[PDB]
Amino acid sequence: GGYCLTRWMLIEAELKCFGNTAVAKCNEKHDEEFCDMLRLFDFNKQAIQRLKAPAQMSIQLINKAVNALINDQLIMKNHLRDIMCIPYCNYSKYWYLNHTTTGRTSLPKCWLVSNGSYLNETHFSDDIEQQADNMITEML
Amino acid sequence: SLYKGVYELQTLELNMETLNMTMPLSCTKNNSHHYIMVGNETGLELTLTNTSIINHKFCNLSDAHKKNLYDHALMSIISTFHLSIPNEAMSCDFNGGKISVQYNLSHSNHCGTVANGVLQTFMRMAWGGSYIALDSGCGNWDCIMTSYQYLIIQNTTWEDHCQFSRPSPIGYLGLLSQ
Amino acid sequence: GGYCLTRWMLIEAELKCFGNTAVAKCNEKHDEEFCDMLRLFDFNKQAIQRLKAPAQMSIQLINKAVNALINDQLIMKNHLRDIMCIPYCNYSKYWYLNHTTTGRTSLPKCWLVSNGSYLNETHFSDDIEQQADNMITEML
Amino acid sequence: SLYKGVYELQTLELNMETLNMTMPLSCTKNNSHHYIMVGNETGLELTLTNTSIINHKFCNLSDAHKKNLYDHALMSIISTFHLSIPNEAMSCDFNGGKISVQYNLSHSNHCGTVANGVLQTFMRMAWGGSYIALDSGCGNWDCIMTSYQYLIIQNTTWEDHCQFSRPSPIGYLGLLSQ
Amino acid sequence: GGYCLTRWMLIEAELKCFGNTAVAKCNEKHDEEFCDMLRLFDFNKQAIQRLKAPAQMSIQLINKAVNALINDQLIMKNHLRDIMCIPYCNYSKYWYLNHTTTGRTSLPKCWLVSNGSYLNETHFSDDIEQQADNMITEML
Amino acid sequence: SLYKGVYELQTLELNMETLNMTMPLSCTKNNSHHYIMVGNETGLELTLTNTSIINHKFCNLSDAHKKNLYDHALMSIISTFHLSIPNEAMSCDFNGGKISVQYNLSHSNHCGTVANGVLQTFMRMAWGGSYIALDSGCGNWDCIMTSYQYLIIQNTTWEDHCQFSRPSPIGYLGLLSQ
Amino acid sequence: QLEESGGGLVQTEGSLTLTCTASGFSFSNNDYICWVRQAPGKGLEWIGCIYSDYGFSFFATWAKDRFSGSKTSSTTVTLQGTGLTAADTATYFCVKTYVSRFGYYIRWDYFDLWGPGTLVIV
Amino acid sequence: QLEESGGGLVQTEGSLTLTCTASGFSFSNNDYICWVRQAPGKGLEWIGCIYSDYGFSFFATWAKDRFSGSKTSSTTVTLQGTGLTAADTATYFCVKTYVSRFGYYIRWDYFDLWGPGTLVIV
Amino acid sequence: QLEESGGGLVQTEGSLTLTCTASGFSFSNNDYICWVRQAPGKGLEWIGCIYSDYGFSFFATWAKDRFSGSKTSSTTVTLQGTGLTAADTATYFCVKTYVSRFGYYIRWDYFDLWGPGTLVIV
Amino acid sequence: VMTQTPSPVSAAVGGTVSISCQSSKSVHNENFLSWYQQKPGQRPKLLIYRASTLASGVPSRFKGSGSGTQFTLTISDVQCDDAATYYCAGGDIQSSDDVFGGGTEVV
Amino acid sequence: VMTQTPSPVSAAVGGTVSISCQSSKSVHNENFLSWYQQKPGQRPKLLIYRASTLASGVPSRFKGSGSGTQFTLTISDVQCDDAATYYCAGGDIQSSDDVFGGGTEVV
Amino acid sequence: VMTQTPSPVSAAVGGTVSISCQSSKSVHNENFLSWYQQKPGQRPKLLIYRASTLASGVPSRFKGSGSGTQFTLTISDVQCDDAATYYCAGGDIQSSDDVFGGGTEVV
Ligand SMILES: *[C@@H]1O[C@H](CO[C@@H]2O[C@@H](C)[C@@H](O)[C@@H](O)[C@@H]2O)[C@@H](O[C@@H]2O[C@H](CO)[C@@H](O[C@@H]3O[C@H](CO)[C@@H](O)[C@H](O)[C@@H]3O)[C@H](O)[C@H]2NC(C)=O)[C@H](O)[C@H]1NC(C)=O
Ligand SMILES: *[C@@H]1O[C@H](CO[C@@H]2O[C@@H](C)[C@@H](O)[C@@H](O)[C@@H]2O)[C@@H](O[C@@H]2O[C@H](CO)[C@@H](O[C@@H]3O[C@H](CO)[C@@H](O)[C@H](O)[C@@H]3O)[C@H](O)[C@H]2NC(C)=O)[C@H](O)[C@H]1NC(C)=O
Ligand SMILES: *[C@@H]1O[C@H](CO)[C@@H](O[C@@H]2O[C@H](CO)[C@@H](O[C@@H]3O[C@H](CO)[C@@H](O)[C@H](O)[C@@H]3O)[C@H](O)[C@H]2NC(C)=O)[C@H](O)[C@H]1NC(C)=O
Ligand SMILES: *[C@@H]1O[C@H](CO)[C@@H](O[C@@H]2O[C@H](CO)[C@@H](O[C@@H]3O[C@H](CO)[C@@H](O)[C@H](O)[C@@H]3O)[C@H](O)[C@H]2NC(C)=O)[C@H](O)[C@H]1NC(C)=O
Ligand SMILES: *[C@@H]1O[C@H](CO)[C@@H](O[C@@H]2O[C@H](CO)[C@@H](O[C@@H]3O[C@H](CO)[C@@H](O)[C@H](O)[C@@H]3O)[C@H](O)[C@H]2NC(C)=O)[C@H](O)[C@H]1NC(C)=O
Ligand SMILES: *[C@@H]1O[C@H](CO)[C@@H](O[C@@H]2O[C@H](CO)[C@@H](O[C@@H]3O[C@H](CO)[C@@H](O)[C@H](O)[C@@H]3O)[C@H](O)[C@H]2NC(C)=O)[C@H](O)[C@H]1NC(C)=O
Ligand SMILES: *[C@@H]1O[C@H](CO)[C@@H](O[C@@H]2O[C@H](CO)[C@@H](O[C@@H]3O[C@H](CO)[C@@H](O)[C@H](O)[C@@H]3O)[C@H](O)[C@H]2NC(C)=O)[C@H](O)[C@H]1NC(C)=O
Ligand SMILES: *[C@@H]1O[C@H](CO)[C@@H](O[C@@H]2O[C@H](CO)[C@@H](O[C@@H]3O[C@H](CO)[C@@H](O)[C@H](O)[C@@H]3O)[C@H](O)[C@H]2NC(C)=O)[C@H](O)[C@H]1NC(C)=O
Ligand SMILES: *[C@@H]1O[C@H](CO)[C@@H](O[C@@H]2O[C@H](CO)[C@@H](O)[C@H](O)[C@H]2NC(C)=O)[C@H](O)[C@H]1NC(C)=O
Ligand SMILES: *[C@@H]1O[C@H](CO)[C@@H](O)[C@H](O)[C@H]1NC(C)=O
Ligand SMILES: *[C@@H]1O[C@H](CO)[C@@H](O)[C@H](O)[C@H]1NC(C)=O
Ligand SMILES: *[C@@H]1O[C@H](CO)[C@@H](O)[C@H](O)[C@H]1NC(C)=O
Repeated sequence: GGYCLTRWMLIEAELKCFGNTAVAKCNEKHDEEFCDMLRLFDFNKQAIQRLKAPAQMSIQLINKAVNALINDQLIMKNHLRDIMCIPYCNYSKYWYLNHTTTGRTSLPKCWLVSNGSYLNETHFSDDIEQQADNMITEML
Repeated sequence: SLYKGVYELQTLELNMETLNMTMPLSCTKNNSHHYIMVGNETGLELTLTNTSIINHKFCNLSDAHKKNLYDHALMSIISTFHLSIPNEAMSCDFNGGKISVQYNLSHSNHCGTVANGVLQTFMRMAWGGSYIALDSGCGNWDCIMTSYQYLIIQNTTWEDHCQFSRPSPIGYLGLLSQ
Repeated sequence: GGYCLTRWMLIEAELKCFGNTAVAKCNEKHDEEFCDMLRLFDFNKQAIQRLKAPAQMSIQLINKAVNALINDQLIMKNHLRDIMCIPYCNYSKYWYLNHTTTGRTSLPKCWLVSNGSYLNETHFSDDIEQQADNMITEML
Repeated sequence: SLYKGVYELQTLELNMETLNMTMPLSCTKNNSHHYIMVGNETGLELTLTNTSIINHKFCNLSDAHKKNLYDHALMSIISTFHLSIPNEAMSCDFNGGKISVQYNLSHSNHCGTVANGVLQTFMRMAWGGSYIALDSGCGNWDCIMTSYQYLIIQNTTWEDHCQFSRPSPIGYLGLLSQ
Repeated sequence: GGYCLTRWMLIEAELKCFGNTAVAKCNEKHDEEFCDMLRLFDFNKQAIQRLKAPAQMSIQLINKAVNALINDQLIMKNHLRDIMCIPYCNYSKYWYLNHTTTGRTSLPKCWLVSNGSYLNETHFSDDIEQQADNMITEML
Repeated sequence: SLYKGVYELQTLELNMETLNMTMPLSCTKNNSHHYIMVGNETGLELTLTNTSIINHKFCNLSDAHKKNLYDHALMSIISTFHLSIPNEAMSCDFNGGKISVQYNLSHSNHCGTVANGVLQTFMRMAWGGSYIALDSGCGNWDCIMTSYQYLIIQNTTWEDHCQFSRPSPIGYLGLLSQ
Repeated sequence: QLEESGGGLVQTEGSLTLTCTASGFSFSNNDYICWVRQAPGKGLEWIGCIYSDYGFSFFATWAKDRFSGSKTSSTTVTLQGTGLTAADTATYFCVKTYVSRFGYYIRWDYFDLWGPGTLVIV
Repeated sequence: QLEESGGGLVQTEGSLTLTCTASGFSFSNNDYICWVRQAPGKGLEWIGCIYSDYGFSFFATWAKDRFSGSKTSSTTVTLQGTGLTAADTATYFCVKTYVSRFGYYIRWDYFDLWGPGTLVIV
Repeated sequence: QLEESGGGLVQTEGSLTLTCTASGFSFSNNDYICWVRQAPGKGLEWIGCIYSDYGFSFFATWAKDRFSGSKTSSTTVTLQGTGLTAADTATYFCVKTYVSRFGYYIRWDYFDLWGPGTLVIV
Repeated sequence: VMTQTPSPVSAAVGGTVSISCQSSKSVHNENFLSWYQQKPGQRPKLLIYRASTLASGVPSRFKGSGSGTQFTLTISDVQCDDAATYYCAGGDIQSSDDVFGGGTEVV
Repeated sequence: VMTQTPSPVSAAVGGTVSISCQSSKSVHNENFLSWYQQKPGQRPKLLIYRASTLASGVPSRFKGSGSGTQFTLTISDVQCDDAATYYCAGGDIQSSDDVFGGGTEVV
Repeated sequence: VMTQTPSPVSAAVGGTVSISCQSSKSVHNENFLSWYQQKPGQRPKLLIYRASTLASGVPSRFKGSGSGTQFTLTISDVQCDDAATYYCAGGDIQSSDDVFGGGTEVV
């Protein structure tokens, strides 16, 4: 199931999993926003399970983890797209193009926001079609 | 909507709040109060006001990072806010309680002003909201003005007052992406 | 045509374009000097089209764009090759191995300079032959 | 010359000058004058001289980055030059006009001297040229000496005096690649 | 032989080489600890051959080389694995899954240490089997 | 042990010592003495002691990085050690000989103390060892205490006293990975 | 001041372009021109608004189907309406504004100079 | 103090769980409980030791084959031995410790409070 | 000082190695040895120059086809010429230099000590 | 969306009249505001704006206050010559097309 | 592994007795140490620890010192009532299971 | 490439003689320079270098100046014993093989 996130990790959702191909693709591919979030979720999970203490959120520990886990350029590019009125993604939601019979989930793409509101599948039509072709190619 | 017959877009949303015990998160509520969760109990308030809350032009920062860390994580967060502002002045206290700083937006008319600097940092760490009083043109990163003359950053006793937006981890992480 | 540069962007040249395969390869491959230049050209284009003002070249904006767009290691490696008398590239010129019938342009390689003067195709013979094999492989 | 029968090398050259309105560019002309374009009108001159232009050992930098930015972009460029020099002294003014700084290359004989430091930064930001007075061995990054005792960096009124070399964006970008 | 290291570079070992496929894979793949070490070995080699002087180990030169050659995240992740009692690699030893008849050496993997002692092939069984499958796939 | 019939794991070990003329290397010997090679002749000693070697609370650092670099590479190494410590005090000399600094681990009981800071940096630059007096819990990056009150960092005249561990380049490189 | 022209009576299922002319103060490229209407005896409603750097629509959800954009010269601004009906009869006014706040989230605050109204009958 | 219970005589090829109870000082989640044995007339040897946050084994190379882990309540700790033989006869003791250093490299330094010994015969 | 040897008359379509010996001042690994020639009655021209850390060519475009490199011992430097013709007759001189600037862009500035000339006839 | 005090308003000369407006959603910033009046046959005149500031020299007699969704207007020493239809304006563009009130008739 | 002074030890009342221990490997930190005694029938009592510190009020008469692998114990003005079996303890967990000595009988 | 004042030069004893050189391209650095003379049968002697500095104790009578491509030499109180062929040297290696002038004969 690769990295499964429970109902306490997803908002207003039940536990979700995906095939290992996607985790392998996350680790191999670069500049994917959802990968940084996954690293933070696993980081949080372990930090508390091991800490077992009120001495939480040490800033030095998180800062080092961030330098190690987070791509600073994804953040800056997204902030500059925002100032430039170019659709940009916050990380609340991601698109998961997924094969409905095989459960083959593509690497999640971030869902871009325009003027404070989400864009439609129409706006992402090209990205969606391209990913669908890529999924077919990889499956064959 | 199925692409190529078989591909559906699932849309998943994250419980950003789940990350509250390991990393600070930013959420905006209404138009004058924005804040950072600094845990499962304690928070940090960012207020947009026209009130001269802190008149302590001389800030008694001696030993601020050494003798008494009321919350060492919190002092680190406040310090990074300051440090990410390009180029000028601030009033503050932090002795005993009153764990707070006031930034004054003051200018004699051009871009790249002191107000622009603090607002850019403020916006980024409260990103995913903070379009409120976004008195700026499109693409004009350094021309951002606001309506209020003061930004007060102070210690709070709660983690849960989040509506309007979402407590995103992006703000703090972006603040430190130097 | 991917990202087409006009006569006002290229020096002493007419407008040039290439097939989209190359832009996809630029975005996917890492440590390619011409990609950073392309990012700067698009950045410049938009910055002025949106700014429409005398308040140009704000240093803070360009610095952030640079952190987001430019690979610091390509710059440092090239500067160290220079001190070490190892051929290094400035960015005025790039090599474009290109299929003459299909218009298939490879990702541009930078043109290395030796003792203040450009090296010949002779010096790049191995790199050129390798790229030609790669182009054939990708086409098949 | 066609490789594998069908592959030709096109060689394209960039109009680096096209980037003048968004990012600073460096061009060297003759052996004593090198410069940075800081736009479509204003520039910055780097001069190699033996003249004690600035005797202001005490530089009146109070408010240099705050009360009067003659050109805020320019002050930022000058400051980054300074900041990228490893480890020592400079003379300067910047009050009113005279928006300039003088670096003095002075040493009592080894590598890693103060002169070496300023020259390395100077060379990098004027890279793609600046082999002039490159009094250094091969690979000896920290043994770079020059012929002149002073480097004066000052505001100019022109963008177009470029011959000999090309106004490359690399210099400034490299200067800040910390 | 790609980049061959002599008996004076390897400890208690004779000179070792590998096929060029591995060097190409080192240069193309990201986040491989042995690649950073190779860059340091070549850097050291040249720095002395060119310097020919007592003015060795200039800190400014090495610092710049490090920024250019070394992935800071590999170092930080490994240090955090250590604090977290998660097996981590120091760089004294690497695993070289190698085809015994063709001399096909995979990109070296680092050898993880647990409680101050090396882990067995048992602990790396999954990584080893996966690499063996990858080697077969690449050969075919 | 052959995987898939034909794949053997060779295990190669590096002569980290081969890198001694281009980059500093760290090796730990016994439980009180750890060190950095700073070449093929000169070294740097890190000692864990309860002795007040340096009582120079006021450190005469004037001109430390300018008038007399006994070893400029060494002063740079010592300075980076200091600079990577988060947030407080040190005693030192460096005038003539005595090219050394003393860090005092002193605290009035919590994590994130001054002792924790110096120990984290110390450990990292002496990484691959330095589990000695690793008085810390698992995962508790900021709760690292040790048994000795002082860490003295001083110039040595040798490169070869390495047993117990290996002179790894990782320590210094990691120290500067900011 | 702001001067009106282009009023008068037109037929239904028609069109009419209304005009406002700058006097003394020439127009800048900002959102300084804005328009409203009121049927006689009725209160005021927004029809749309004008920004001069680039043609912006700024139309009321209602207005946008019959109200087209405008020409923005340094002194003259022209508003084209089409598919006009009798119900569109109103006194129309040109107002100078400092009204629009420009982040993506546009807000309405402080109208300043008003022109004489012009009567348009359809 | 530390109080012992669970002693007495058992049969060989058997089992016995020994118990130590906290008095006044309740147990924390640290490595504060540790155990030793000595056959009468013999010196003392380590059997194993106890950490309360998570069950830790801490057994002597010898002890680990017959000595199982323990329950760690705030006041009561229980040690299960199995496959016991006559040779295991000893006086057993519960000792409070500040003994273990906790980096991965665990060290033994400074035992403090001792309980009365309890005699176990197998 | 600088002392010459290896002169005299040789035949055409031949070879001759010229020698300069250090006196008092031994040679370092720098570009401190440099050579010139002049036919009697003619001005001086460069033949080539010498760097002692590594054999450097440093030849005049003209000289390089017949002038080979040199041995650089601490006191003795030897210059091999081949394919020599009658036109090569000249007085040859060894000069100490601080002449070469060493960045890649090599420059000529300030020759110092001259040796006696030696006459070479081909 | 905006509502307003009922339309049949009148006052004697001298003293005050009570005028009020209310939005459905709080204004983007409580210091954003426009009160104005229209005498029949006249173009609109701005009276009060932002944080109850008087515009263009209008009489000091015009007063108002409020925050969030609700604001008020009153005029001291009301004159017969102040008869006008009174209005509020302001709002967010995304929230509403109606950025003007309907008008209350003040006699 | 730990060794110890021979078991048949005795002393007259008054003055001292010589007691010593030695490890096979130097202790992790030379300031780690435990000396203790057991009177027959009694639970163990800690005497000396770490850098020769006395525990729990034991008599000032108990002295000791050492470093690395070897440490000593002596007691001034030895009493007949001090008769006990004397022990050392401490060690590294990775190095040994025996973190206690065998015991020397002191009469 | 370098050129020079014509070869048939002479002077009376006392006073000066005019000697000059010119390059085709400006020198890498205008403070690079070498003037020297050769008496027939003698090895060359350096007179003036860099920024017109006198070498090795030569007489104070030797003077010169210049920049870019053109430099001059003159000698005060010229002696019959100063007769020599006079030369310039210096240049860039990439620009030229001729880093010496042809020589002007001064009687
Ligand atoms: C974010 O919001 C802007 C808002 O722009 C519009 O104008 C403002 C003044 C307000 O009245 C807004 O309510 C209003 O939406 C959106 O920009 C607009 O996008 C549309 C297409 O979606 C453009 O229409 C096209 O214009 C070209 C012009 O050459 C025609 O050829 C086309 O046929 C079509 O009509 C419209 O011009 C554009 N407005 C401006 C001022 O540029 C924007 O799309 C929206 N989303 C994002 C991601 O930015
Ligand atoms: C690093 O060292 C730890 C040390 O843990 C052990 O306990 C200490 C108190 C000392 O006595 C150590 O000498 C001793 O080894 C290793 O942790 C232990 O790993 C083993 C497996 O290798 C765990 O056993 C399993 O436990 C689960 C419990 O649910 C059972 O279901 C399994 O059947 C099996 O018995 C043991 O619990 C674990 N100990 C602790 C305290 O967690 C660790 O493996 C070693 N290596 C690494 C990479 O960390
Ligand atoms: C990323 O941007 C999106 C916008 O595209 C943000 O989504 C919005 O989140 C708010 C949360 O308050 C949703 O508001 C809802 O309002 C109704 C009112 O009846 C209330 O009942 C709900 O409980 C909720 O508060 C809003 O609908 C939603 N917008 C869309 C288009 O989905 C998202 O929060 C942003 N995430 C981050 C990290 O910034
Ligand atoms: C933040 O910065 C602003 C700068 O605008 C400060 O407001 C300014 O404060 C000064 C000092 O009180 C005011 O000066 C006044 O001048 C008049 C004469 O013109 C004199 O009679 C008064 O007694 C006083 O000296 C200035 O007008 C005022 N500016 C504005 C726009 O209100 C403000 O105090 C700063 N806030 C804090 C507390 O940091
Ligand atoms: C990168 O390095 C190359 C060297 O390989 C630089 O190319 C050189 O650029 C100069 C520009 O001044 C060319 O000079 C020319 O001289 C003739 C003289 O007759 C003049 O008529 C021309 O107008 C021009 O000035 C020079 O030929 C050219 N060299 C080569 C080999 O092409 C290039 O400018 C450097 N780019 C950067 C960004 O540093
Ligand atoms: C840049 O640094 C150089 C260091 O060389 C400065 O040049 C030096 O300036 C001092 C002070 O004028 C000169 O000292 C002189 O000493 C003699 C006695 O030996 C005394 O009679 C003079 O009155 C004077 O005090 C020193 O010789 C000179 N060094 C050189 C090589 O010329 C230079 O001033 C600095 N430039 C600036 C303006 O920053
Ligand atoms: C990375 O961690 C490994 C542990 O997995 C370190 O390997 C250990 O290195 C020491 C070097 O002193 C080896 O010690 C040996 O002890 C015998 C005693 O008889 C002596 O004769 C040998 O000459 C040597 O000193 C130890 O065996 C070895 N451990 C293992 C499991 O191989 C390695 O040094 C660490 N590397 C770095 C860069 O930190
Ligand atoms: C490193 O920091 C430690 C902090 O523990 C320093 O040790 C402390 O030094 C002070 C000053 O000598 C000692 O104060 C003493 O107080 C008693 C009264 O309670 C007075 O009679 C003494 O004359 C003296 O003033 C303090 O007790 C001592 N703390 C400990 C735990 O020993 C230490 O000096 C610092 N090391 C250096 C040299 O940086
Ligand atoms: C991707 O698609 C698969 C297959 O349709 C989804 O798997 C189902 O998940 C639901 C719960 O959400 C289970 O009740 C079904 O039994 C699962 N189906 C099968 C065949 O196992 C999967 O959840 C989708 N991925 C994501 C991220 O939503
Ligand atoms: C701020 O910190 C002080 C510390 O003395 C505490 O008393 C106060 O209640 C805190 N206030 C808030 C709002 O968190
Ligand atoms: C430098 O700036 C001053 C500002 O007062 C200006 O007057 C002067 O002309 C500028 N000089 C140049 C050469 O740009
Ligand atoms: C430290 O440096 C001084 C410099 O004066 C030298 O005399 C001394 O011997 C050096 N000591 C060691 C141990 O390297």
